[PDB]
Amino acid sequence: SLPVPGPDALAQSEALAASLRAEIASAGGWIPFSRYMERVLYAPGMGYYSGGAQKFGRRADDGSDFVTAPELSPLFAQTLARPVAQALDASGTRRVMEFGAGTGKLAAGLLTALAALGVELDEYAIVDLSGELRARQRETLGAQAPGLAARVRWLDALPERFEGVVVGNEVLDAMPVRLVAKQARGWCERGVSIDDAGAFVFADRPFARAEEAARLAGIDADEGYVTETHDAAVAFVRTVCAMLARGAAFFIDYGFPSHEYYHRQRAQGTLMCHYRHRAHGDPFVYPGLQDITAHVEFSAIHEAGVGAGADLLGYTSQARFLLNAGITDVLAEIDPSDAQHFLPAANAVQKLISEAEMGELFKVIAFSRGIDGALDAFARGDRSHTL
Ligand SMILES: Nc1ncnc2c1ncn2[C@@H]1O[C@H](CSCC[C@H](N)C(=O)O)[C@@H](O)[C@H]1O
Repeated sequence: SLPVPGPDALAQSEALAASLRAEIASAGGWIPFSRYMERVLYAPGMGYYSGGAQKFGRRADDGSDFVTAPELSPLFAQTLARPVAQALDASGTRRVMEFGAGTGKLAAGLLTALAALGVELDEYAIVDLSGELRARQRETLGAQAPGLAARVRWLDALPERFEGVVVGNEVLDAMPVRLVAKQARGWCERGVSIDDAGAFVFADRPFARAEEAARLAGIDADEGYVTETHDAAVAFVRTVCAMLARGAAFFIDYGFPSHEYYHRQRAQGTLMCHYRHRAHGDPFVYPGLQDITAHVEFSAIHEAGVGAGADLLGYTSQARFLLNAGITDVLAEIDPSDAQHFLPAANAVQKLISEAEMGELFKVIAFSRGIDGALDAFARGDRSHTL
């Protein structure tokens, strides 16, 4: 069912795989799933995300693996600019920092939409783990925001403090997770080993310490339940919120609060892989050539940000956030008689806000420091009390 990679791509994946087999052997034959993801997704040079921009796009026939809101439509960035601007104003700051900037479309769109709102930034900082997307980002910015691109900086390291607005779209979902599985007796960790034939397989091990099972005790799990823990995303949000001195941080991503994430019925968890616009469950397929994600558990994200000293600014579905922020007014700026522009825009809005598409599954959580009031983008249907 999955497309076969070309022979040159298979050679890269094979080299990654062979090194990882050797690593698992040297480790004693078992590694946590988080280390497996760390390698296949983020190995320097060889990881899926240590690579260029082809993976981002709209359709299989452009060579991409998955679509994201910035790739889908400029109306996403144009809408997001409204709460970003309000947060800059409320906090008295003048910089934006984006993590995981992809092709640069979100940055170019935010810059041009912020300018149209009368907001000039001192800096738009792009934070990626390595530098392989810098050339495509520069190209996008030159093509789509030519008179504003000069304000962009690609950081090699985070500042100790930051005053401004942080953005990350589909960044939290991409972070390594550990897998846990319910036994007859308590819970264990599901990791990765290598079978007799040299294939990657799941394999279970006990936890080293009892705190580890006790944090899962509240899950109403039957034997066989398997789900994900999200320490990496928690650590990242703490880093962001400890760095933030004044301003806000917005994370847009698919997921749920804890009571929904770890619901009795969600017994297979949320782990999914994306390859050439096919979603499937096998993270051992073509290592380095496909993504592996889990949904975001927003209660733990909330606790992470607030625990590092930030305030919760809001939490709601992407539909409510974008509607509150003015996406319907953004669409109304386009003349309905201009069919070439209007129909694709209306279609993308539908995808961004419909519960059958992105609108309910995707959520937006925000943190702040030095913001006393509420953002308009959270003024209706905020779900903070459910976290
Ligand atoms: N700790 C971290 N800091 C910066 N980027 C990270 C990160 N962890 C993961 N990422 C990056 O986040 C990206 C997720 S893919 C989504 C890309 C883009 N925001 C879009 O919507 O189109 C990847 O490029 C991955 O390398």
